[PDB]
Amino acid sequence: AETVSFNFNSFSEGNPAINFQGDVTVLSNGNIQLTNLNKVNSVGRVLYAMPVRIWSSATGNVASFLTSFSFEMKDIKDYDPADGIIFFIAPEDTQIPAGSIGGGTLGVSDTKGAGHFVGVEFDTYSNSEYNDPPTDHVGIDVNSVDSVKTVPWNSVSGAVVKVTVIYDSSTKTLSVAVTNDNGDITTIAQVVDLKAKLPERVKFGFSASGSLGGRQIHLIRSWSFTSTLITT
Amino acid sequence: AETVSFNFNSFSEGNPAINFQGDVTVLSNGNIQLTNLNKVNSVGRVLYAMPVRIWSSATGNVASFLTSFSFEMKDIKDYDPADGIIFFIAPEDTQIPAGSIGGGTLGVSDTKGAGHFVGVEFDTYSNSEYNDPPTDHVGIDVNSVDSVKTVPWNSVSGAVVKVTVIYDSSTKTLSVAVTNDNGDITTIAQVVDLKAKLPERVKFGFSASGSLGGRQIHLIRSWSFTSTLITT
Amino acid sequence: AETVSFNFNSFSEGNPAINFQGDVTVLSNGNIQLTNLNKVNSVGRVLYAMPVRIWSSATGNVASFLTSFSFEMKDIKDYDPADGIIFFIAPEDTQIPAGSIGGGTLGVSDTKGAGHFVGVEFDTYSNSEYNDPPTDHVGIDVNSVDSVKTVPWNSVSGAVVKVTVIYDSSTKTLSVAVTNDNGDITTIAQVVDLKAKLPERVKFGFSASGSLGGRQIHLIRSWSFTSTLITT
Amino acid sequence: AETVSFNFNSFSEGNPAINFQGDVTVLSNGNIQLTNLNKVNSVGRVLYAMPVRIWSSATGNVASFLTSFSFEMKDIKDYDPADGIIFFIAPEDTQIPAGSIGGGTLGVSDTKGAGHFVGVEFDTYSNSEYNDPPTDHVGIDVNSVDSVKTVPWNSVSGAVVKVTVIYDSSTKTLSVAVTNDNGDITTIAQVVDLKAKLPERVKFGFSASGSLGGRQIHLIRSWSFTSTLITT
Ligand SMILES: OC[C@H]1O[C@@H](O[C@H]2[C@H](O)[C@@H](O)[C@@H](O)O[C@@H]2CO)[C@H](O)[C@@H](O)[C@H]1O
Ligand SMILES: OC[C@H]1O[C@@H](O[C@H]2[C@H](O)[C@@H](O)[C@@H](O)O[C@@H]2CO)[C@H](O)[C@@H](O)[C@H]1O
Ligand SMILES: OC[C@H]1O[C@@H](O[C@H]2[C@H](O)[C@@H](O)[C@@H](O)O[C@@H]2CO)[C@H](O)[C@@H](O)[C@H]1O
Ligand SMILES: OC[C@H]1O[C@@H](O[C@H]2[C@H](O)[C@@H](O)[C@H](O)O[C@@H]2CO)[C@H](O)[C@@H](O)[C@H]1O
Ligand SMILES: [Ca+2]
Ligand SMILES: [Ca+2]
Ligand SMILES: [Ca+2]
Ligand SMILES: [Ca+2]
Ligand SMILES: [Mn+2]
Ligand SMILES: [Mn+2]
Ligand SMILES: [Mn+2]
Ligand SMILES: [Mn+2]
Repeated sequence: AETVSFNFNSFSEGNPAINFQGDVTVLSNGNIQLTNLNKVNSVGRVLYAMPVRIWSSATGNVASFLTSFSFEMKDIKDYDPADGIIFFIAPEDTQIPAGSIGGGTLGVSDTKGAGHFVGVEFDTYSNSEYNDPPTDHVGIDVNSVDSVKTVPWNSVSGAVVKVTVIYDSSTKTLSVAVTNDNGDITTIAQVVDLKAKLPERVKFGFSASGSLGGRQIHLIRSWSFTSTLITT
Repeated sequence: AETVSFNFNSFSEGNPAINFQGDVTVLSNGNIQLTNLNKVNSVGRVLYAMPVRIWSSATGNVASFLTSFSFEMKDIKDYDPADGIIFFIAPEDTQIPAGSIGGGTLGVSDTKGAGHFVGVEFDTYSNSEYNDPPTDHVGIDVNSVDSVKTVPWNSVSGAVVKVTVIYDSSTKTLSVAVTNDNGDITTIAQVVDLKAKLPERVKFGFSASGSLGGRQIHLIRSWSFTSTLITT
Repeated sequence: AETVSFNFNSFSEGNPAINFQGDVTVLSNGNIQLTNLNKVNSVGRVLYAMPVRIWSSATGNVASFLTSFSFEMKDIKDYDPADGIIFFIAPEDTQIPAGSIGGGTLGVSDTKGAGHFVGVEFDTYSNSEYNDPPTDHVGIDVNSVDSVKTVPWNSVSGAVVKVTVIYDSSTKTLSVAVTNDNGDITTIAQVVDLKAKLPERVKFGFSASGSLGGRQIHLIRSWSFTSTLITT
Repeated sequence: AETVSFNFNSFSEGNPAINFQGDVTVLSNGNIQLTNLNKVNSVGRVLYAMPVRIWSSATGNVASFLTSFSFEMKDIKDYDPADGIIFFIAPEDTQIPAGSIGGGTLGVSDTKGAGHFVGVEFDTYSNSEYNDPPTDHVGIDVNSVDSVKTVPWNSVSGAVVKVTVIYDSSTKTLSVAVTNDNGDITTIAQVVDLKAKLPERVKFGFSASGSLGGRQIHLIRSWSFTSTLITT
């Protein structure tokens, strides 16, 4: 079996295991702040430096993975709390879209909301142009921020949220369990064929964005990950 | 929302929140030993005392749940390491089958391998009579120990294993992630309609068993659980 | 070369290869519980029965050894988690100190903290009388629990910890690597001349203790050892 | 804390976590064969792809690490069993020396035996030009294959050898424990200041080589590694 696993309880600038793209900054408390509160259309992304091989063209096998992370979003004065965070999987050459308008593209798509990635978004602003539901929500995104499926959610300012994701290769099912501050859990699941949507080598990471009038604090506090590919 | 959540880092005899059935015993280190190494066809089960309402006949809603636990299985001299552990969900009136032969029934089914329950088994012995795969395995059981679906696995004597289970009401998908001792993960998922297979109120728990020649140490070390039912 | 090697994956009462002193007890899962949770100033020690010859008066050679073991410490209700575990090396006639107060003496020293032994301690309580650091710690002890050198550490209740110790005869260096639950490692090393501090024949083992208000579960799960003395 | 950890029970070609340099080849059984038996002055090296940050210029801290691996060396007909294997640490830009003569340079140094690296060698041939001891040996190399310190050893054809290395940042001590086939252990230790000999980011790996008349099978079977840097 081919296994990749890492665990981050705190991040630090200068660690070769992590890639920073955009307005990302590492706070003194070990947290990663994804966007810059003073920039228009800010965009920040963090990726695990080493590309992970999720499927083999030789065998035809796809990998299974278990990952969990916790984040925090907090409101700032005068600005609309937007736009959210997205945990994504993309090709190893992934870069912030050229001329990204930030906002509802979450730093992973173009103006139409199209891109090459698969991810789970924690959207805190309803962009009608992308057919966003009228409330905060969690959604599964396949090559577009126009979610394949969404579930109502509630973003609480200053609350630490915990997420657990499981991808079962056999069924090609991606299931998410979000544990809110008050104890309640929110789940969403969807069948996504990674082998057909992404290349053999990909990179995992987080991304967040803002606009001119919409800005808020987007923090990533911890992240653990394990993937196992059957090499036989 | 209707939520039930509990967390056990260690168990103790005399705690009204837990039900003991069969040869169960609570070790001094806080662990639960499911079977008696000196009894033929031993069977032990532990259940969470309070019944959980997984679905409402009024609304038609089914609950979602996130639960994780860790166990340990160790070999004893002269005996074949058998038969395994099973995390199950059954009616509130559930009791060890009358005249249970222990062994490959895992303490939840009759001689034919039939019973009323849904669970995830960590089977360490191949019972051909129940169509067991030729190797150790994890499997999804629906009213029978003749698994609906199985995946190869490897039980390591003395290794602490961690499991995470997510059930998404919407898709009715049960996904399992097993983190082995060496770091590799094993996953299995299957669509199971709880509302159609079980009654509104059920009880969750663990069960393990042995035979005459097959016995080993079955330990449950910790268990956390959270379920949320939409009451609207 | 003169070599002594053994490997214990589980312990059993009645095994002539092991010596039990004090409140030691062997659990049904094969683990050794060093202290009695119901006794004031409890003290328990386990020693390898056969004395090992660590140095020769004839040649002047000292032996080298490689040993690794894993333990677990868990909190009990109402009592302060104390006092810790110590892997020690002492004369073949070693016995629990007469009138031992348990507590911060770890079952190897008198009230002043003096004794005849060399060991590595995993101290979970700060005894100012022995100049303990303000936090949990690992330390090298030479004839006293007033550590020659210490390094900060963190004892996690219910966590299985793994330790690897290497003693290189040439440099007379004792190095320890502690692998915590979360993956991080803690190391400490110190030059200790065994030939000058201990007699030719010694015994290796573990020891743990408690007080009136301080008690917790001290478990030893496994232990392997190999020593080689150049006889030429 | 900043921690990097990985575990390889078997290797596979195509795994992005590993870098192959020279005549390296991955056998069907998952082993890595470092040299080509049919090439004159063959040289093969394998490196962990991700660079590890062993020290910080900001804080001044150096990391501690625990790593263990197992190898096998076997004789081939007509050729002298040479030259050996070396576990090394070098700058991230490390490449096989230009115009490497293989042989006694172990694929890490030039003709004079000089290079930029720190490593532990398992030398099976006495090169007088590098002041090699008259017997097989293990040695600590600092920027040269003219070992800073060596200890007698014995390479057994077809024997699986296990090695455990511990580097304690505080003392800057590198200690090695080699467990031979027959059970005896061999140890060697030496104080090496990584911060003064290597840059902040380095790569870890193995290397082996042969000559015209000296060739043998050099196999790497497994490798686990954990390093922890105090980021504070
Ligand atoms: O208001 C938050 C959202 O802003 C939208 O962009 C706004 C911009 O912030 C404001 O200055 C208004 O003038 O013009 C834009 C369109 O209304 C983003 O499109 C949306 O994604 C949120 O960030
Ligand atoms: O509190 C844990 C520590 O106890 C110390 O002994 C205590 C005793 O247990 C407590 O009940 C208090 O009454 O009296 C003693 C000291 O004031 C031990 O000395 C220390 O080693 C811990 O065990
Ligand atoms: O005999 C093993 C050693 O070979 C040395 O190279 C030899 C070469 O093998 C032989 O063909 C004759 O040509 O001369 C060379 C020098 O004696 C290597 O130098 C030595 O490192 C061993 O590999
Ligand atoms: O061997 C473990 C295995 O035993 C099967 O039952 C055995 C029984 O233990 C043995 O003593 C008897 O001689 O043969 C039986 C099989 O023919 C159980 O059925 C199986 O579940 C395991 O426990
Ligand atoms: Ca949106
Ligand atoms: Ca079975
Ligand atoms: Ca103390
Ligand atoms: Ca040589
Ligand atoms: Mn959205
Ligand atoms: Mn089965
Ligand atoms: Mn101490
Ligand atoms: Mn040499």
